[PDB]
Amino acid sequence: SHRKFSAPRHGSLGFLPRKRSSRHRGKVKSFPKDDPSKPVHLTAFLGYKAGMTHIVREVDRPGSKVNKKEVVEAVTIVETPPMVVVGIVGYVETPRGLRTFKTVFAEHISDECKRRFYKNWHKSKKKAFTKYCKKWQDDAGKRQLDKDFSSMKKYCQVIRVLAHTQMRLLPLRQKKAHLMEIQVNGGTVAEKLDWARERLEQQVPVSQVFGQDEMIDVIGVTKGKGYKGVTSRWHTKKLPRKTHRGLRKVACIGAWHPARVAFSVARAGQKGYHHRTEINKKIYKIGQGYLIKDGKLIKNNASTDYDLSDKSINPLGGFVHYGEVTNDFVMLKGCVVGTKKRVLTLRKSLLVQTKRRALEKIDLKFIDTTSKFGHGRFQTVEEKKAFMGPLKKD
RNA sequence: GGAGGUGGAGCACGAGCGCACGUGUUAGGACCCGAAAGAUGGUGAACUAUGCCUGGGCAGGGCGAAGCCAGAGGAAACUCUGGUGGAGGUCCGUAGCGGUCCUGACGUGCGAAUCGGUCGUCCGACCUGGGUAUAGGGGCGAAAGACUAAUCGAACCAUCUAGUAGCUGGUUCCCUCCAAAGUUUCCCUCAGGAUAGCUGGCGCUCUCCGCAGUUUUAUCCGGUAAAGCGAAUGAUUAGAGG
RNA sequence: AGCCUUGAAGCCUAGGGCGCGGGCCCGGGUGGAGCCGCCGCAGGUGCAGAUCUUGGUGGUAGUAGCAAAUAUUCAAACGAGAACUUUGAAGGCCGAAGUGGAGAAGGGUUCCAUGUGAACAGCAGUUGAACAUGGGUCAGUCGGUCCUGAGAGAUGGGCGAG
RNA sequence: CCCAUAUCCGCAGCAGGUCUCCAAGGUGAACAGCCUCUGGCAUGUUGGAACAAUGUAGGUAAGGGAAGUCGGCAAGCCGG
RNA sequence: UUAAUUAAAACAAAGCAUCGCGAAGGCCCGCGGCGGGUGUUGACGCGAUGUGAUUUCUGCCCAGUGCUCUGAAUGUCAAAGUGAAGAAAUUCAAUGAAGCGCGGGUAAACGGCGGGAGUAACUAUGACUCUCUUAAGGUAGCCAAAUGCCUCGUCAUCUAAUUAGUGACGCGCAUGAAUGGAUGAACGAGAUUCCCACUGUCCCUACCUACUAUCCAGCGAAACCACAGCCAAGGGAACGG
RNA sequence: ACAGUGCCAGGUGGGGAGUUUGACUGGGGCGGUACACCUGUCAAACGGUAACGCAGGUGUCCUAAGGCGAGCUCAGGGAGGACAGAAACCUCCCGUGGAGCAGAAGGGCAAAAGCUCGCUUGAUCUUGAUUUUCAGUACGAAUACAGACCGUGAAAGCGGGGCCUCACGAUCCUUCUGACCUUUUGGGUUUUAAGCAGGAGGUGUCAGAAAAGUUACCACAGGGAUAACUGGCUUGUGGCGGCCAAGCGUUCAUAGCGACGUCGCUUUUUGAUCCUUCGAUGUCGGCUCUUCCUAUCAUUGUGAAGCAGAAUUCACCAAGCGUUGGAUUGUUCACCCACUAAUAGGGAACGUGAGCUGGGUUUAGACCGUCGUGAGACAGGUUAGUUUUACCCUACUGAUGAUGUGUUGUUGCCAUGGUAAUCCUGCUCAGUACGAGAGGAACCGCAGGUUCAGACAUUUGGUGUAUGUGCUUGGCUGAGGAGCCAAUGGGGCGAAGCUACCAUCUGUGGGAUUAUGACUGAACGCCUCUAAGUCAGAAUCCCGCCCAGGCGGAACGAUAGCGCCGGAGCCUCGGUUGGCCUCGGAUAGCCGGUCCCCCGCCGGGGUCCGGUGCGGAGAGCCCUUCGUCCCGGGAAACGGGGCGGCCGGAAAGGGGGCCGCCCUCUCGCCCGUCACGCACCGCACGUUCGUGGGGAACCUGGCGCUAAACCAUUCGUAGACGACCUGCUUCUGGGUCGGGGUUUCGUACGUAGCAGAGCAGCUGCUGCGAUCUAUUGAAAGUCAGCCCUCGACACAAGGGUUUGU
Ligand SMILES: [Mg+2]
Ligand SMILES: [Mg+2]
Ligand SMILES: [Mg+2]
Ligand SMILES: [Mg+2]
Ligand SMILES: [Mg+2]
Ligand SMILES: [Mg+2]
Ligand SMILES: [Mg+2]
Ligand SMILES: [Mg+2]
Ligand SMILES: [Mg+2]
Ligand SMILES: [Mg+2]
Ligand SMILES: [Mg+2]
Ligand SMILES: [Mg+2]
Ligand SMILES: [Mg+2]
Ligand SMILES: [Mg+2]
Ligand SMILES: [Mg+2]
Ligand SMILES: [Mg+2]
Ligand SMILES: [Mg+2]
Ligand SMILES: [Mg+2]
Ligand SMILES: [Mg+2]
Ligand SMILES: [Mg+2]
Ligand SMILES: [Mg+2]
Ligand SMILES: [Mg+2]
Ligand SMILES: [Mg+2]
Ligand SMILES: [Mg+2]
Ligand SMILES: [Mg+2]
Ligand SMILES: [Mg+2]
Ligand SMILES: [Mg+2]
Ligand SMILES: [Mg+2]
Ligand SMILES: [Mg+2]
Ligand SMILES: [Mg+2]
Ligand SMILES: [Mg+2]
Ligand SMILES: [Mg+2]
Ligand SMILES: [Mg+2]
Ligand SMILES: [Mg+2]
Ligand SMILES: [Mg+2]
Ligand SMILES: [Mg+2]
Ligand SMILES: [Mg+2]
Ligand SMILES: [Mg+2]
Ligand SMILES: [Mg+2]
Ligand SMILES: [Mg+2]
Ligand SMILES: [Mg+2]
Ligand SMILES: [Mg+2]
Ligand SMILES: [Mg+2]
Ligand SMILES: [Mg+2]
Ligand SMILES: [Mg+2]
Ligand SMILES: [Mg+2]
Ligand SMILES: [Mg+2]
Ligand SMILES: [Mg+2]
Ligand SMILES: [Mg+2]
Ligand SMILES: [Mg+2]
Ligand SMILES: [Mg+2]
Ligand SMILES: [Mg+2]
Ligand SMILES: [Mg+2]
Ligand SMILES: [Mg+2]
Ligand SMILES: [Mg+2]
Ligand SMILES: [Mg+2]
Ligand SMILES: [Mg+2]
Ligand SMILES: [Mg+2]
Ligand SMILES: [Mg+2]
Ligand SMILES: [Mg+2]
Ligand SMILES: [Mg+2]
Ligand SMILES: [Mg+2]
Ligand SMILES: [Mg+2]
Ligand SMILES: [Mg+2]
Ligand SMILES: [Mg+2]
Ligand SMILES: [Mg+2]
Ligand SMILES: [Mg+2]
Ligand SMILES: [Mg+2]
Ligand SMILES: [Mg+2]
Ligand SMILES: [Mg+2]
Ligand SMILES: [Mg+2]
Ligand SMILES: [Mg+2]
Ligand SMILES: [Mg+2]
Ligand SMILES: [Mg+2]
Ligand SMILES: [Mg+2]
Ligand SMILES: [Mg+2]
Ligand SMILES: [Mg+2]
Ligand SMILES: [Mg+2]
Ligand SMILES: [Mg+2]
Ligand SMILES: [Mg+2]
Ligand SMILES: [Mg+2]
Ligand SMILES: [Mg+2]
Ligand SMILES: [Mg+2]
Ligand SMILES: [Mg+2]
Ligand SMILES: [Mg+2]
Ligand SMILES: [Mg+2]
Ligand SMILES: [Mg+2]
Ligand SMILES: [Mg+2]
Repeated sequence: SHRKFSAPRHGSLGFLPRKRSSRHRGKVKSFPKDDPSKPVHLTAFLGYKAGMTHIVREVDRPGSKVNKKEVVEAVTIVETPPMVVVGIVGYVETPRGLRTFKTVFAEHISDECKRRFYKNWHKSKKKAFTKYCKKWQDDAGKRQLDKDFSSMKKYCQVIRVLAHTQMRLLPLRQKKAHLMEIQVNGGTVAEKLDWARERLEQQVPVSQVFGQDEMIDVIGVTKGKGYKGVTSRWHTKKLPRKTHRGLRKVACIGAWHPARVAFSVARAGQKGYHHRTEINKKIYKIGQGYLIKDGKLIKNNASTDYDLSDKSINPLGGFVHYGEVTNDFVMLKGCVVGTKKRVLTLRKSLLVQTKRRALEKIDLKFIDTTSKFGHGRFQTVEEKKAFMGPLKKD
């Protein structure tokens, strides 16, 4: 018989199966559709979730209750040291879909990238690309590369660059770089290859990919949470306290007929560590990394037009469980998937951004840099010392 | 003794007895296993029920009965106030005894009734050891058909006894031939029998005229289909002429 | 005038065959002492079942489980072997209505010494209330013994087939 | 000799049952509970490593305060 | 108090009221007797019942069924005895124990305790009247009560809203007087309603601890099993592995 | 002389014993009797034929209503006759039975079978046969006779009951009647008793026991032959929907409704039935959770109104998304309160008890009412009443993994499967359109929210055994200090982590189209959204975005006794027995040339000419194999065979053609001349693709390569275990300790104090004293999963198992 009172089902069947992701680094499932009339540009990037904070800005929203007024907004800090292009991969459109046509690699590949090619770097002899790299040094090999580059011009329709991160500049334990294809959108196929060929072994800073006030998508793997029951995995109603044999369950997992449990019924199992794509996360700031100019370390990348204090984005005591952000970073509005240190794929939007929220221009008045390791109450150590005064340590 | 009818499991020139084999029906344990029951004679009150005999046991508190002392009041009766006193099938509560709820634990348990918290009572119609008495259509019951050795709306043990079962289950090698019925009547008959029918087997009396789930030719029988209702019975519409 | 220690019955056999079949024959192996053909006689004479009887074995399955009562750690000794035995030292618990010291009923040698580590003690054990070989309970005065208790129970007598 | 979370009865070294005697300090009304001395024991028929779900047993919870449920069941408040 | 699903409103109880009995007796046991229990007793006792403290009250009915009392006045009435017929067996008559019939008593014995119509100067009711009628025709009380079908009765109160609760009403299917009626302090691990307080019961879930589960070494069962084990429809012993 | 006892006799005697307490039956019970009979019908023209089928009857009645004879004629009607009339009695006429014959009905009957008289007892005695039911038994009833006695009639005759079809009863026992009856046991007489034959006493459950209840304290043997669920057939009832059109709607049938009638659909109602299940399918409701239907309440896109606007009603495509919080009740159902866009209706074994709960129903205790003598009963109330098992298979959820790609790794494609966003409010439009007024919109834009989904912890909150740091109770270590125990002693605050619409962030684009509105346009000289053709078109659908990623591919790196190129054989697996190396397409039209003309980066259009049952044909084309020899003739000579280079190929990429070479042949093809070869004596598996695929090996030359994976260790971005993410010598690495930062609590011990309420002792001093001030934002902790050090210390160049085209 029909269920007495209507109610929406718990959870979305569009995110099934609720299993551990097969990839740790978020995969770009769909790159932006190429527009041949735009200049050659890259469409994605890799960053690492440093941590969260909040900022003060004045909203510019005509007809809104917060028009001309200051608001406090949470933001996620993603460290984005420049990537290094090391290879090109070309694709051919076939009636069975894009097929990898040809891959070319640069002559020199840093050991961070090579670590990606091994399961035990300690035990290996580091022989990767030791014989390929010779193709760039002899006339017979060189004449074979430009033919490979010429073939990719005749036949390939999609061009991507194999860029990798620079793990030596991060505060992390890992030394193995994250390597990913990035589609080269823009001009003709020939213009894509000349642009990509010129940038082999070169560095591509995040600013060259993304801009201020741009809406982007973050792709990553959520925080794993292990085996979970239906109450926590699916958010079903807890049964009454009197229930015998447990109340953190779904009471009826199906009807007599069909004589099977259906795929649409909440069950226990893995929670978290799911691949997810989130869209429309606005870029609030592309902060510049530390520079040594005239013997001085310039690090006031957390200063604003309305706050001239020389402080970095790092909070007192550093980003908890992450470290210190000393490279370029992207300040995203809101929260993103993953743990601290999680590698996050930054991708340009697949949509046309014509909305007041999407077009709004961000102007920061303040960036909170108090300690997150507790209830921090000082923005800077200079401010803390001036308030507290001398201590017994002094 | 005769004549003529009628009842008999008769005579009318024997066919029986003895033995053996088969089949069928029965009486017996009765093809095998299966009741709930009933009867006789015995063993149990080490559990529990109840009476009796002789022993043991039950913190700390609350309330504050009668009696008594003092002070005040009063003409008397007596009254008021403060103490003392320590009653009670009295109250909170431990040991003990019990077992309300969680409808908790457990539910192939630690346990064939237990465990946790929470609970009832806790000087009495109180709790308990041992001795002793009541024994099965009997006991004992502050009464629930309770208890009477994990057994109780009649214990347990052996025998009668292989109790009876129109009811359930089973019923053991091969080939060959033939091959049903669920219908009639009677039955406290309706899940069963007896009875006729349907089957099989053994033959025997003949044969190389008789018979037939058939037609033909003759000849009867019938009251359904249809038809009729300006024909009987019954029902029924409309005008018309007297 | 059957077969048989020059190998009976039984049992096994990707051996050769026979018969529509019930079955049977022969070859090979194992076995070690009896057995079969034909004419008759006799029967406690043929199994797939009966929640059949008795015995054996599976999958489940190296699975459920070995979770009630706060708790162990260090060093050494013996030893083939040590989370579990002994000693020493720590840290804990029962907390005088005890996890202390003694009895009644019941048990019946479980008591004590030495030995074993087969089986048992639902892991292990160098240990045990297990197994083995030997010991151990001393009374005028502590109980029984005697008294009578509720009660049981002869004789006389009565009843009674007994 | 045991006299009982192992010498007895429950098939067993069974969280059950089974009659008694003696009875320290502190707190406290107290043979209550909590800690300790005398005496006793080795966590109750095993250990190691983890710290998922679901349990069993304990706790805490903003704002509301029975709207839950057959029912305030459960817990909670009160407490000398 | 139902050991082991019911702890209760059930049982008991003091109180109350009946009933039998003066011992060669009442009540009871026993196969049996100069047998036995009450009874080491004696009506302020023993035996058999009902109700269930106190308070207040306990109405009418003896026709029915019981129980009980009186009996030669006296219908029926066994054996035995008496008389007559007959050869006797036998038959017939007369007589007439208890018990039944007959007549009283008795309900704190089992139990029971009506129907129809008309009627007051608006309407409604109908104190009043008529009538049929039984052994009485339900009195004092009480009630949609643990008792009322219709029924979630009607009115009021309690809520925003109440098949719940409480107070009223009462032609009450089918209330009612020791088959006890009405009450009422204290008491209840008894049933029910509301309120304050409290709170994770809930909105709406989260986190933490211990023991498991978990993995490992050792050790290690049991239930159950035709063969088994992916579905849709079909047909089919009318829902197929 | 009674109590008393022994033995008989009568009464009483559920205290106790034994036993019974029918059958049929759309379950049983209650109700009926279809249980023994009879008539009509069913019944299908012999007979027979069932149902709790239909319409009825029977357990009697008759001294005549039996028997005979005779004589008459009935119901009804018409017409006449004093009282007399509708109806009394008399008369005449008609009268086929329309009357009567005991009764139910059917049949039969007119000088009779009816009515009336006269005489009577054939309703008597007796043996057989027969018919009906049937078994060819009994009874009952009936039919023909036969033998006696009779009645009646003049007689023929008729009659042994009723005009025919019903009206009834075994054995045993009792009673009566009959005989010059038999027996009555050793004989005789006599009473008695028993026999034989015929009646009666009765069994209606009628082929014939002698028979009351209750069980909820219940029991056994069974039954799915049989009820209480689901399911199945059916669909009366319930629900929903059409058709006709009398009316309603002021007018007007059909905007919206719709009588009298009628046709359907559904199985979310109840029935009917009894097919499955009684060696058990857990029986109401709620809770929880998913899914599906549409008969659509809301929302999107629409059509019609008795649509001015607003509001509403009818209808279409339509199930994408929603459809709520509560008081009373066990409730389903209902009723109300409140909010809402709306508060639609249903299925899934009346979804869902090894998912729960157990309020109700439905055991055992107990109360009330009614009923019963009672035990007891009650779709009447009330209260208390044990909810068992998963470790098996599958399904499902997650986790390792498996084939096979030579091994291994990085980066990737996507076949397939899933899939998602949703509704409302405010502002503006606008007090505008519309409207007399009242009232009163909409599209575009802007700002928010609801429901849902996916995350996340900067902030606020929650937790907190960091057992971090204070406070604090009882006890314990002689005290101080420092601590511990009280199953987390209690409590304040609290890091990290986890976590809350209880904080924060984010949630998207196309295509074909449905309904509908249209274009052009015939059919059908007009018209027409339709017939051919064409356009716009949506919470629908499909795709995208997003989640997974195949016994599915790809590119690229590195490849340890192994890779590449260049002899005999041996095993094993099979199949096969020439090749076609390509326009695009139309089919009411095609193909090939022609370029002479027009365009274009040699190709397109035109013209012109040829073919078209395609012959520049798949009905086709190419290749064709017996070999060699001698010498001729045609054909080649621009020729055949054999090492270096350049154009060219990517959807799954060419051992094609062409330029050189140094060579090598004038033989290859056709027709002839000339002979030869194992000619194996008629015969199968012959004849290739075939140096086929795969596997071991054995060689024998050249050119080349010297890896990873897994374990172990470590990490914590991960986690039940596996798995997953990481590190393991660049004078560099991680580790440990130390230091610094951050952060929590809140100011340490000691020491000093002329601070301290007081008290004690000594003559102002010294003691005891909770607490107070300074030292002292002090002390203590702080990554175990916080940040930075490069200070100290050691360690680190390792170990095991595998893998080859
Ligand atoms: Mg619904
Ligand atoms: Mg429960
Ligand atoms: Mg923080
Ligand atoms: Mg016979
Ligand atoms: Mg026999
Ligand atoms: Mg009997
Ligand atoms: Mg005793
Ligand atoms: Mg008391
Ligand atoms: Mg008390
Ligand atoms: Mg329980
Ligand atoms: Mg369990
Ligand atoms: Mg007593
Ligand atoms: Mg007795
Ligand atoms: Mg009873
Ligand atoms: Mg037998
Ligand atoms: Mg037997
Ligand atoms: Mg039978
Ligand atoms: Mg009979
Ligand atoms: Mg049968
Ligand atoms: Mg006929
Ligand atoms: Mg006809
Ligand atoms: Mg074999
Ligand atoms: Mg021998
Ligand atoms: Mg024998
Ligand atoms: Mg067998
Ligand atoms: Mg295990
Ligand atoms: Mg244990
Ligand atoms: Mg002791
Ligand atoms: Mg001792
Ligand atoms: Mg062991
Ligand atoms: Mg010993
Ligand atoms: Mg004696
Ligand atoms: Mg423990
Ligand atoms: Mg231990
Ligand atoms: Mg033990
Ligand atoms: Mg709260
Ligand atoms: Mg609060
Ligand atoms: Mg409520
Ligand atoms: Mg509710
Ligand atoms: Mg409570
Ligand atoms: Mg009980
Ligand atoms: Mg109980
Ligand atoms: Mg009485
Ligand atoms: Mg009275
Ligand atoms: Mg009377
Ligand atoms: Mg009455
Ligand atoms: Mg009254
Ligand atoms: Mg009252
Ligand atoms: Mg009331
Ligand atoms: Mg309420
Ligand atoms: Mg009464
Ligand atoms: Mg193990
Ligand atoms: Mg099956
Ligand atoms: Mg009696
Ligand atoms: Mg009886
Ligand atoms: Mg019957
Ligand atoms: Mg016929
Ligand atoms: Mg005549
Ligand atoms: Mg005659
Ligand atoms: Mg006659
Ligand atoms: Mg004589
Ligand atoms: Mg009962
Ligand atoms: Mg019943
Ligand atoms: Mg059936
Ligand atoms: Mg049904
Ligand atoms: Mg009209
Ligand atoms: Mg049938
Ligand atoms: Mg079954
Ligand atoms: Mg089931
Ligand atoms: Mg079952
Ligand atoms: Mg529709
Ligand atoms: Mg159901
Ligand atoms: Mg189920
Ligand atoms: Mg259940
Ligand atoms: Mg209940
Ligand atoms: Mg009951
Ligand atoms: Mg009565
Ligand atoms: Mg206007
Ligand atoms: Mg927080
Ligand atoms: Mg926190
Ligand atoms: Mg101290
Ligand atoms: Mg303790
Ligand atoms: Mg706190
Ligand atoms: Mg906090
Ligand atoms: Mg159209
Ligand atoms: Mg279109
Ligand atoms: Mg469109
Ligand atoms: Mg071949």
